[PDB]
Amino acid sequence: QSCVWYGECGIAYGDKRYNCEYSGPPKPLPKDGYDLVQELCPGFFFGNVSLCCDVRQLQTLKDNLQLPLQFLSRCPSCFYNLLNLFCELTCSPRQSQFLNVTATEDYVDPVTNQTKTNVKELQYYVGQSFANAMYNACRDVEAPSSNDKALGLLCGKDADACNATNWIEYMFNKDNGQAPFTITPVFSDFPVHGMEPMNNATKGCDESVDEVTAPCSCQDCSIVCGPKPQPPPPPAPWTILGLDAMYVIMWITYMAFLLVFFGAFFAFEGCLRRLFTRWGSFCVRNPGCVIFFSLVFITACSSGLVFVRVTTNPVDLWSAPSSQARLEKEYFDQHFGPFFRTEQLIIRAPLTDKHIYQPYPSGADVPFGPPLDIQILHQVLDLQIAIENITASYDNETVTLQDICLAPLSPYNTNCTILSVLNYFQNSHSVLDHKKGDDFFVYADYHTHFLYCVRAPASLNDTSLLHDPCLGTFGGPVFPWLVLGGYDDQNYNNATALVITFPVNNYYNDTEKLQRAQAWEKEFINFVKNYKNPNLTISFTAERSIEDELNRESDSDVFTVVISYAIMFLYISLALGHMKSCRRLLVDSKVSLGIAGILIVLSSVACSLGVFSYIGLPLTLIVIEVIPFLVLAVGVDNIFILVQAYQRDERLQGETLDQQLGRVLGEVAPSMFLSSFSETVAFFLGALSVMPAVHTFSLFAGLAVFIDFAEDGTSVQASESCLFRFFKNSYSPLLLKDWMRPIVIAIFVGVLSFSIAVLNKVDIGLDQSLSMPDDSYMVDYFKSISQYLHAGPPVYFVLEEGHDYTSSKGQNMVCGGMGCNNDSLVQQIFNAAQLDNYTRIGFAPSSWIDDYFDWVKPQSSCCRVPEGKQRPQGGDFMRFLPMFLSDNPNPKCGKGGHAAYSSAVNILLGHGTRVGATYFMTYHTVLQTSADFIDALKKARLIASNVTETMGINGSAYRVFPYSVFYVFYEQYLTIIDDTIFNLGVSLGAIFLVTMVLLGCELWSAVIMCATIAMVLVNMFGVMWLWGISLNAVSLVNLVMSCGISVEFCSHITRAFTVSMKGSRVERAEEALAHMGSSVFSGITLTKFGGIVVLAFAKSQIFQIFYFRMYLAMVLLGATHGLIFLPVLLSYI
Amino acid sequence: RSIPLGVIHNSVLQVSDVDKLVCRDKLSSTNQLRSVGLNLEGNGVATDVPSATKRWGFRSGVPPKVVNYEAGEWAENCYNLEIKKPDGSECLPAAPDGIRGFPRCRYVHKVSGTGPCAGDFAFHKEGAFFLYDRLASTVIYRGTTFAEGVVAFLILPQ
Amino acid sequence: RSIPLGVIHNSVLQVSDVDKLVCRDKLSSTNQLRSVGLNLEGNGVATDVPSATKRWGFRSGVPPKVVNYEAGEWAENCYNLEIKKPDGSECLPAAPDGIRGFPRCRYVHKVSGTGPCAGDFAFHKEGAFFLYDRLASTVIYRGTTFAEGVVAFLILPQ
Amino acid sequence: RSIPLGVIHNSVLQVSDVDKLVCRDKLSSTNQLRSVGLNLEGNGVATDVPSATKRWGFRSGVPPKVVNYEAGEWAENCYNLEIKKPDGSECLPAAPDGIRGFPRCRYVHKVSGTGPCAGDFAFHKEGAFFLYDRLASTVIYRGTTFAEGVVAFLILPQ
Ligand SMILES: *[C@@H]1O[C@H](CO)[C@@H](O[C@@H]2O[C@H](CO)[C@@H](O[C@@H]3O[C@H](CO[C@H]4O[C@H](CO)[C@@H](O)[C@H](O)[C@@H]4O)[C@@H](O)[C@H](O)[C@@H]3O)[C@H](O)[C@H]2NC(C)=O)[C@H](O)[C@H]1NC(C)=O
Ligand SMILES: *[C@@H]1O[C@H](CO)[C@@H](O[C@@H]2O[C@H](CO)[C@@H](O[C@@H]3O[C@H](CO)[C@@H](O)[C@H](O)[C@@H]3O)[C@H](O)[C@H]2NC(C)=O)[C@H](O)[C@H]1NC(C)=O
Ligand SMILES: *[C@@H]1O[C@H](CO)[C@@H](O[C@@H]2O[C@H](CO)[C@@H](O)[C@H](O)[C@H]2NC(C)=O)[C@H](O)[C@H]1NC(C)=O
Ligand SMILES: *[C@@H]1O[C@H](CO)[C@@H](O[C@@H]2O[C@H](CO)[C@@H](O)[C@H](O)[C@H]2NC(C)=O)[C@H](O)[C@H]1NC(C)=O
Ligand SMILES: *[C@@H]1O[C@H](CO)[C@@H](O[C@@H]2O[C@H](CO)[C@@H](O)[C@H](O)[C@H]2NC(C)=O)[C@H](O)[C@H]1NC(C)=O
Ligand SMILES: *[C@@H]1O[C@H](CO)[C@@H](O[C@@H]2O[C@H](CO)[C@@H](O)[C@H](O)[C@H]2NC(C)=O)[C@H](O)[C@H]1NC(C)=O
Ligand SMILES: *[C@@H]1O[C@H](CO)[C@@H](O)[C@H](O)[C@H]1NC(C)=O
Ligand SMILES: *[C@@H]1O[C@H](CO)[C@@H](O)[C@H](O)[C@H]1NC(C)=O
Ligand SMILES: *[C@@H]1O[C@H](CO)[C@@H](O)[C@H](O)[C@H]1NC(C)=O
Ligand SMILES: *[C@@H]1O[C@H](CO)[C@@H](O)[C@H](O)[C@H]1NC(C)=O
Ligand SMILES: *[C@@H]1O[C@H](CO)[C@@H](O)[C@H](O)[C@H]1NC(C)=O
Ligand SMILES: *[C@@H]1O[C@H](CO)[C@@H](O)[C@H](O)[C@H]1NC(C)=O
Ligand SMILES: *[C@@H]1O[C@H](CO)[C@@H](O)[C@H](O)[C@H]1NC(C)=O
Ligand SMILES: *[C@@H]1O[C@H](CO)[C@@H](O)[C@H](O)[C@H]1NC(C)=O
Repeated sequence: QSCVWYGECGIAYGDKRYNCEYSGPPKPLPKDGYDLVQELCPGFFFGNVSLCCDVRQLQTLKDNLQLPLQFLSRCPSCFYNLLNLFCELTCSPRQSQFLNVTATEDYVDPVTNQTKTNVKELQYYVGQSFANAMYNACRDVEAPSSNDKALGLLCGKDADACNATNWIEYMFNKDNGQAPFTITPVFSDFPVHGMEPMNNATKGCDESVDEVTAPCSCQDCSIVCGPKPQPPPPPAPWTILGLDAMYVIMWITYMAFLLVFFGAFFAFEGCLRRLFTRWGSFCVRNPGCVIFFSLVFITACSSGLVFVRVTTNPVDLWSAPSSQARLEKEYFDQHFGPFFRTEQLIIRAPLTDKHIYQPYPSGADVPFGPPLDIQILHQVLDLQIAIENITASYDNETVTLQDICLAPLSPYNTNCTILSVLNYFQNSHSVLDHKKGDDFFVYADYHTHFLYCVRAPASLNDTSLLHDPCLGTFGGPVFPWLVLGGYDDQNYNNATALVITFPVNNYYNDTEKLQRAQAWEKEFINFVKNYKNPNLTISFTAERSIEDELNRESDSDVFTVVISYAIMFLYISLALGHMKSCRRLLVDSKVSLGIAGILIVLSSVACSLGVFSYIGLPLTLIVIEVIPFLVLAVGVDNIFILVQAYQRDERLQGETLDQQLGRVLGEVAPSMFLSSFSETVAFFLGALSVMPAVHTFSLFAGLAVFIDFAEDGTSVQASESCLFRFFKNSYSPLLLKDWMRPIVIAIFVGVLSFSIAVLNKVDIGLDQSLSMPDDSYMVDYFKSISQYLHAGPPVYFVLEEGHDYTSSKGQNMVCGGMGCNNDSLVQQIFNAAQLDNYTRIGFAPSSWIDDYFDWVKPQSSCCRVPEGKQRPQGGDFMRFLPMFLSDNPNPKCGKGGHAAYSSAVNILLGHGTRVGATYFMTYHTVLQTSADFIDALKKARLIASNVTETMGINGSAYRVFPYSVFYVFYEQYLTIIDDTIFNLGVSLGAIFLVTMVLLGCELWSAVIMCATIAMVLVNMFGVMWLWGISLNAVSLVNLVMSCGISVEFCSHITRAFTVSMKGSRVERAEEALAHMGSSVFSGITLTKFGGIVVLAFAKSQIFQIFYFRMYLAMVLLGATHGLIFLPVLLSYI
Repeated sequence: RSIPLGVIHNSVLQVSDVDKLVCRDKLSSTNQLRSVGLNLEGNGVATDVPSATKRWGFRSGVPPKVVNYEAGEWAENCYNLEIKKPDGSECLPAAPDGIRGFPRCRYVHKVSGTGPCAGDFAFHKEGAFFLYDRLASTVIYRGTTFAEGVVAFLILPQ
Repeated sequence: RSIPLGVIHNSVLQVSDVDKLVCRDKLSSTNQLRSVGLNLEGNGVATDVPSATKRWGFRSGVPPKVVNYEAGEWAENCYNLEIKKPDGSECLPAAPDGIRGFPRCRYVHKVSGTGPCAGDFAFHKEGAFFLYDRLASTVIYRGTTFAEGVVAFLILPQ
Repeated sequence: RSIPLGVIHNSVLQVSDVDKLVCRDKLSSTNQLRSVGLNLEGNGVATDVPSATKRWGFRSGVPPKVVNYEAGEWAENCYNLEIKKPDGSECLPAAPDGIRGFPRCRYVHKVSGTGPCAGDFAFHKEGAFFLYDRLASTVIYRGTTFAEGVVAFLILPQ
């Protein structure tokens, strides 16, 4: 083994040295060079480390690595072979085999005058295969942020002219101003005149350099690339449903035809109860006090229980508690509580054009969208600074953004967190205004930094001539997707919108601090609303917009319903007693039910919004049945009055009917104890139902009687009219309603198929105020970013190997997410992840860093490591040490010094084994619809299952958690399918069982009433999934009420028809329905007559425009079916 | 107010003119007259474009001028500029017909972008010429390789 | 068929040529040769544009010609014309590269409009030249200030 | 490396130069120097365009050159070419300013169409010139009548 040089001699040019000629054997490297050799040329680091280089040469090699690193650092395999080319030249103990000195000159030591010899030039015999592999591993590497190949910057020519041998030739030519002296390469896989070319093994860009150094990326490599995604599923059925409906229709038609052809070819208990009731009445018919006294008692119980009208309604608790939805939210809290909320603005520049700007030294045309005009950025910065300076007052105190913001690096840094493109310029007008240029070029400006910072937002030093940091003033990177909108692919320069985001404390556990934050928010909303700049359109996130709009909009419409309620109760008042006899009752009846309900609920605590539309419209049941019992008696007139004339007309039609009506109602509201977020309003009303029932018992009858004994004339006429109507109805049924009845069946059939073959969750569409609209419009337009978090809490974490396995799970999750997409982009996640396992790894290969104590004090630097061999081991496993260091950070360590810390961990003392709870979050955009977010949530749950299902263990111990400002809120829209089927199902049983608690005709009554259950439902669904309909936490309650009123109708028509004393074919039926038809047109008609004022009327928002919309439609359909349904059933019988 | 003329014997370079050309000095053919372009590069001269532009500047009201030269030297550094005004139109004039790039460059700084362009033409602040292919101009032409230089006129031996 | 050459001593202007230049007449440098442009204005030469155009006319088939001159005189009246054809296109050719307005005018009749333009080029009916900046043309160029004039060639004293 | 100069007495055409011009040979005026363009046509020189193009060819990288001549001869055949490239743009350059058709042609082969145009300029394969109106070019110009020819330079008697 022999050298050609050893050590450094004279200056060549600049700061550059020739090496000293030396032709002896290699020399063991001093221990003081072991770090350098381990770092640069670890292949030589064994035995006596006998090399043809000294420590000075290795230091010089390290110092010269800056420019290759500048362009190749991202692809370790590419850089590795290059380093080996230089290591072999500099240090190989067999230099003489592949190097031949070709020029020299004297070196004279200035002090001793001893002569040595500069190696001025030499020839280097490089393997052909080595050179080609070195080029091959680097040829796809892309410059840090640039569609140009890194080799175009290291080859003295463009990348399309760069080849393996001319690249090496260029690097080795002193003319390049970097190489200290020229090395002339000769490329051969064969010996050349006894020289044995350097042909060291090489690594491709698809290979790992070592155990702690991964292969190169796709973006910077070719070998390790592909394949894209191919898991797209395409479903689409439905026609089947249509065919079935059609088939059914055909069958029906056939049946009808057949029928036509044929015609051409040819109880005790109940009674007893009634009797008892009558007896009671007769007794009661001997005193008014008792009754009223009872009403008075109810006046108290109702009002009494209403003590402390604390009937809350806020804030966002309707998904109900318990289960996973709530339990999951609570869990994430104990670990961190409320991650926090964001006030967010989207900003566009409608009066500004795009523009071009060549960035040195490429000079390629890069277009920049309207909002990235330099002047609009300055204007957006002024907006931003003004927002930071907003103050609100609460009590006598002042509230700033600095009091409520996420300031991640407090106290050492109170700097608030503002996600904005302006934070790439540290929110500084001057810094952004800067621009290093001369008479010839602009070398660096607000463009270069931008194009660099979108690729390296954590950088504390632009690689351009500006040398400005990218890191935001809050101490963390601002990711480009989260601050720009309306750009294509990752061409952030083409953005048509800026997004500005301020995280502020939600203060879920602190009431006094939350109120202060909400005071600030109100000022923020005001500031934005009144901000004047023709150059910018600014639009909303906040908090009140969604909470203030609902409480600010939902009011005017009140006057609508209120009015309608009055005009309706007026008619129902005129109807029967007309005068001041019936009015009193009702007013008391409606009050009793409403008052009683509030009292029944006060004994358990509860409250709600829709709980009002139900309470009011629900009261109808009490009025309807109550409005027909009195009317029927009015139509009475025999040998008796008051005495038996009241018990024979009351305990005869009111006993059974009412008795059955009250039950069918209590069964729908009573058994409302189910599982969901509506049982409260439900039960409360159902309870108010028996109450309202027992009320109108002796109260209405007695009162109506006690007092019942121009106005008279009017009553008679109405009665007469009713009678006439009944007669007409009878006549109609007499003819033949078989054809139309079949047609009706068709309508129901078509409805079931059209209603069962549509569906939907529920979106958010509030009135057109302003704020809310802006946020809704901005969201629709924007895209790519704006977020929620998927999040896991994990336990244990102590077995180096289980951490490696958990990291593989984590990396795999990042992949699927960055893949799963839809239409023209991903849907699932976003997405990507920054747990921490990578931070630790980075440190192992990094250095220390400075911490500067606040306000003053000497600098503190402290740390260490642990390479080379150990380095790989340390990073591989163990974790207490790393963990306790990694949690305490706030100043990088290498070429700069910034902040790169976080949170989520919280062990005790130095028990690193007890660490919790690491949390990884990938924010994904959506804002599509109630069904869109629900679909994404559905995917995330399966994602959580897949990760937890992959590698589990013992029983239970934490799992996946998808907490996104949309869950708990949409969590309900999840089990909506089972709810509807379960909710209605529970009523179908309570109704079929109740209607039998005083009958049990097997198929007679059972089917009669049972048919009404599916009869009306198909209508509600049709209108909902058919025309102007909807569905949600309310619609579900809507369907419930529907089945309720429906039961009411049927109940009366049927309890008196089924029996039928003097029985017949279809004659007795027409007789009963007659006395029941008059009431069907009274309450029903009126009720509709009221909705119209509510439905046919107007409003200032679609909100109720639907709620009270279907009501009238669904309520109307049910009423119509009442008469038809009964008639059809009778005929069938 | 007179252009110097260099007279060479074997190696005697005497800066004379016909305001001296001794009655023993022999000019027998016009083929003895040559103009030469020499390059301004080397130590001190900004070899990098940011330093090089400092020697050039934009000026209006001065018409460009061209003069031929018949021989020059290999240049280590040449320049080739393309510049858009802020409004996107062209800042440097197109090379006039018959004006081609300097023919012998080791390396060309070939660059393109946008700049303020605060004048009609780009000149040399030191009063030198932009040397193209055997034509020297007072001005920079668009996308056309030049070396910086100066011209001399000589009388060569028979 | 020969251009006259003026020879001046102290004040002797004799219209000679080299077809006479006595063997005692001294031409020792080409710097003694000057061409001069003299203006045609004054009494009997109308100044208003309607009267002035009568001295010019449009003609086709005759190629324009230019000749340099090195000195001229202050002009009391100059002209600067811009003319659209009836179809709106340009009637006068654009000033060729390096042709600028006559440099010393007391007053410029600078006018623009439309006219019949019954020929390719506008010439001088009296056979004079349109004098621009040290170039004399047989023709009028668009939007370019000229004086009307004639050229003489002289031999100046040493 | 020297252009021949023809000397004529009464009818003595001796191809000389100033590299011989006897000390008895009289050049008393520059008016005695004439350049002449002579035509290349006649027996063995095909006239139809398909045969004529065989004498010409397209070439890139060679700048066109022009030289004046003062007299020529009547041509029996001239040519006037217009050629579209396959993409429809122009194959031959427009005649530069001041270059007009050869002035004396018995017959002009005036033709137009499209062709491959495999070069920047069309040259003469035999090294002759395309003669236009008292200008000879190495190249063919669009829509401009030329004769094929060569140039001589003469000294005429006093
Ligand atoms: C919280 O954020 C604050 C700003 O939002 C941080 O203080 C800001 O720091 C900048 C940078 O200095 C100040 O800008 C000005 O700097 C010039 C001088 O420019 C210098 O630039 C760098 C170093 O600054 C250096 O390389 C050059 O040689 C220049 O000397 C000064 O002349 C101005 O006075 C001004 O400081 C901002 O003004 C300053 N903001 C405030 C409010 O003072 C602050 O450091 C952050 N806090 C933490 C804990 O990081
Ligand atoms: C949005 O950004 C994309 C970049 O992803 C832009 O595409 C770019 O288009 C320009 C042309 O305007 C391309 O430059 C071209 O260069 C050729 C040859 O040098 C030249 O002939 C053309 O005139 C043009 O200058 C550029 O290569 C290309 N960039 C990419 C991605 O390759 C696009 O124009 C932008 N448009 C939007 C979204 O507004
Ligand atoms: C160039 O290749 C040689 C041969 O593989 C490397 O030398 C070996 O290095 C390993 C790693 O330390 C040792 O185990 C072997 O004993 C070495 N073999 C010989 C023959 O010396 C060398 O490390 C490579 N050069 C570089 C710079 O990595
Ligand atoms: C690519 O590199 C090769 C050398 O490996 C260059 O080689 C020569 O090519 C030029 C023309 O470009 C010839 O004039 C030389 O005579 C060739 N020499 C040899 C030994 O082959 C090649 O030019 C380079 N091409 C590019 C685009 O960079
Ligand atoms: C809206 O944009 C315009 C254009 O940048 C701003 O107005 C000024 O523009 C004029 C004309 O170019 C400049 O001379 C001024 O320098 C600009 N104003 C100032 C104060 O410098 C205008 O200010 C912008 N509007 C707002 C509200 O910021
Ligand atoms: C940013 O890093 C660059 C690295 O190029 C520094 O610029 C030069 O770095 C070299 C180290 O090789 C120093 O010798 C020079 O002194 C630096 N330039 C200057 C102008 O001195 C730069 O110093 C770094 N700056 C920051 C703020 O990190
Ligand atoms: C160097 O160490 C090797 C073994 O690693 C040994 O064989 C050799 O003798 C040693 N040489 C010297 C000079 O120490
Ligand atoms: C090295 O190679 C050169 C030819 O490039 C040769 O002249 C010289 O003698 C060689 N020296 C040794 C030690 O091989
Ligand atoms: C040695 O160097 C010294 C300067 O330190 C100088 O004075 C002396 O002349 C030198 N002598 C030799 C050996 O050249
Ligand atoms: C590297 O070069 C080889 C042949 O030299 C080629 O087959 C291979 O495709 C190249 N690497 C790439 C482009 O992945
Ligand atoms: C809520 O705040 C109280 C103190 O006000 C604290 O004791 C409790 O731990 C907090 N809850 C959580 C979940 O951190
Ligand atoms: C910010 O508020 C302060 C109050 O001290 C005021 O002096 C200053 O002008 C304000 N700056 C703005 C409007 O940004
Ligand atoms: C504000 O409160 C302080 C006590 O904290 C009191 O001294 C001061 O007078 C109050 N000022 C006003 C305007 O309320
Ligand atoms: C879940 O992972 C399993 C393998 O464990 C895989 O078969 C399936 O495709 C994955 N599904 C989703 C939705 O990620």
